Amino acid sequence: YADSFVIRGDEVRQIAPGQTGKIADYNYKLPDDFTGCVIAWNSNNLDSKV
Amino acid sequence: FASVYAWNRKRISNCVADYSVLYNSASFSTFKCYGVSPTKLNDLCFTNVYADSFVIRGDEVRQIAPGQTGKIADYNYKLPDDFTGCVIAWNSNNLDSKV
Repeated sequence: YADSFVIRGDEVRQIAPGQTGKIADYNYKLPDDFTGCVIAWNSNNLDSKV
Repeated sequence: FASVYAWNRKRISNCVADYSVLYNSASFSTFKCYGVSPTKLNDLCFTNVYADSFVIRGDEVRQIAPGQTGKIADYNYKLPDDFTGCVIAWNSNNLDSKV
């Protein structure tokens, strides 16, 4: 399974098992026994507009 | 792009320049002209246009201004006090920075 989205800078910490915040408990929730991997990278050039 | 201590310089003449495509595309963070009104650039006729290109840190864009002091202005690139023209600066984090 591959899931994709876009978040803010500080929110990459919230994408982890046993996490609390706003996105973690309202938009995307990870099971505690999750197995797999998570990849994140910057896209300020492309996804940001003046 | 070239480094600041060897800033690249080009001269352009005998050309028909469309300055609209520069002004409309607002992706440039800093768009500051000094001697002229930026919106009027498509109405004046010139010769011997000079374009200097380089890459610098984010902090030092404020040092690219007439009558400025610091470390890069007085060692690498000094502007004349009576300079006339314009300065363009925009972000290049995607390709010019590596993990």
